[PDB]
Amino acid sequence: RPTFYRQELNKTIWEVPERYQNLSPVGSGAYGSVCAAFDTKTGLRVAVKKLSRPFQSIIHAKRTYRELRLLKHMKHENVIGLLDVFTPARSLEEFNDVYLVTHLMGADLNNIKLTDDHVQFLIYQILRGLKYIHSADIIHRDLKPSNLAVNEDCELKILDFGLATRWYRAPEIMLNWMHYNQTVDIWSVGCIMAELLTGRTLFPGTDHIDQLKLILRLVGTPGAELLKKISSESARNYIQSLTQMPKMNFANVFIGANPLAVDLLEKMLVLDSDKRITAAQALAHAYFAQYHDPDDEPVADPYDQSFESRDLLIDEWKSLTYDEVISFVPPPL
Ligand SMILES: Clc1cc(-c2ccncc2)c(-c2ccc3ccccc3c2)nn1
Ligand SMILES: Fc1ccc(-c2n[nH]cc2-c2ccncc2)cc1
Ligand SMILES: [Zn+2]
Repeated sequence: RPTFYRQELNKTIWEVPERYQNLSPVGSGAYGSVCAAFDTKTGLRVAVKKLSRPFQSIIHAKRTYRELRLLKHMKHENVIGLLDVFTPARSLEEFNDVYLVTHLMGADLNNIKLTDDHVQFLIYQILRGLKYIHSADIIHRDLKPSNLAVNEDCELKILDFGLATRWYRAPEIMLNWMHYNQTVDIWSVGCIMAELLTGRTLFPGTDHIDQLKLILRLVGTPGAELLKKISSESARNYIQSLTQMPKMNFANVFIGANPLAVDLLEKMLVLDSDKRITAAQALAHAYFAQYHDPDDEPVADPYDQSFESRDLLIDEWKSLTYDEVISFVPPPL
């Protein structure tokens, strides 16, 4: 076992191995807290996340397990992965804190306007990561700029997969459709790409209602083919009761942008999710001709999510998480 040292940073106790030095607070979301640090063993800059109250309830315990399982499975250059995972606890009985470690990323996409060349590379990387994620039957569901880490080199990694946000959400979701597919993520990517090209949020709704109205203004109210797939009687009334609007001409709305970028946007921002382009198909779009390499856009190993339907005690989830910490084997340097 390694030697741990303790310190207090921002009213948070940090107890980690000696190998990680010079902890410095980066930010504190609700998920947990993060510090940048230096890993003496590898000479690398890393980010260490300390989970907040990981076993405070069934919800939290299952969430802690879900995140650890998912992070241990993601091995892709465009998806945040695990360099290490540890606990100061020496037994299950004492186990109450979880620490996750990954490569330190200097910024996010919100912190940029961009050349068409930079938009191509950044969206390319997002899709390449999504292809991998989607291949494992995982859906991100909350893609947005702040979930995309980027370094000075413009290398990008997707954070918080399968774990206003409303601005990047697919319409089927705030219609409360409970059978949405993986292309909910493609809608988000389309919102992101548009914003990188124009420098403006595409659909800055103030609430769920307004958000839908901004969306239909651009892509038009639903056609009869899409109307037939809506079961909710409520949803139909609301939708059919709206002032029917036509799909706008994207070449006009995004006038000045690379026509190839416009073509892709049109394929991503389709109201009917069954017609949206997939990540794999998007990667082969002529817009990414300079980066697309079919032999270097890998898929993931099968991912076992059966635990999602289990109803267990906090201690059972806690125990399962303990097991995942112990069985962890770091990736080759
Ligand atoms: Cl908004 C945000 C940023 C980071 C982060 C910041 C800087 N560099 C890398 C990540 C992590 C974060 C920080 C540390 C992590 C460690 C292991 C697994 C995931 C992790 C996620 N979460 N959320
Ligand atoms: F106004 C809209 C906006 C989006 C949709 C939609 N797109 N893909 C799936 C749906 C959908 C929404 C609600 N119920 C079934 C299907 C349907 C109507
Ligand atoms: Zn480089």
